[PDB]
Amino acid sequence: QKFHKPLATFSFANHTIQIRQDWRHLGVAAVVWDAAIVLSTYLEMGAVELRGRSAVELGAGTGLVGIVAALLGAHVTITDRKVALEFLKSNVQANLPPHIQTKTVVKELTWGQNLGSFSPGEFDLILGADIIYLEETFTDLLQTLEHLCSNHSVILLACRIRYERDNNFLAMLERQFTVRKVHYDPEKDVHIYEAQKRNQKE
Ligand SMILES: Nc1ncnc2c1ncn2[C@@H]1O[C@H](CSCC[C@H](N)C(=O)O)[C@@H](O)[C@H]1O
Repeated sequence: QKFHKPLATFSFANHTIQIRQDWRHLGVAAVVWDAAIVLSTYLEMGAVELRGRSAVELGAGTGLVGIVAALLGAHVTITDRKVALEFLKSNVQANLPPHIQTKTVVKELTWGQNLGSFSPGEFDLILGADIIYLEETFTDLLQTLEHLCSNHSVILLACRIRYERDNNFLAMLERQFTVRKVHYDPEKDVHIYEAQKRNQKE
């Protein structure tokens, strides 16, 4: 029902964020999911180092998490697939001051595709809010995390565990990475997992 609203408004990092929404004509990438609100709240509370830190957001959708992380001092590469790009670029540009904008990159990253255009030790922080849902690209997503996550890098995945497939991806993630519960929101039923490369000796 919140999805039907043409505009979703939030207060994060001493700023009013006005997200344009389009559930009807664009769908999933054009609405703010609860996991993006929960992850953005967690980033604000202080357990994560953000100031001057290199960050990438995967499947940003509207871009809330990436916007909040940028406003909190990170150098964020806010990404999604080609079809979501235009709408993502519009919410980012209209919600960031120009001094934050120069430290922000809005570009495409389709999971497991053109991974070579990204440096394996480029990002210290990897973000994803409610991006676990499409079984057909689970391998694509794991190959992206494995390509981007250096030994120092931390992954923060905010999830709504809906079906068996969700636990399956988390088991796939656990094979190569340490996966630890760092936050749980009962009313929104969202868990934030932190992931790190397990065998750092390679
Ligand atoms: N193969 C793929 N490559 C990149 N992004 C993908 C993808 N498959 C799905 N996504 C993206 O994953 C997102 C799930 S919607 C979640 C949007 C946002 N983080 C929020 O929580 O509000 C969508 O934006 C969708 O475009």
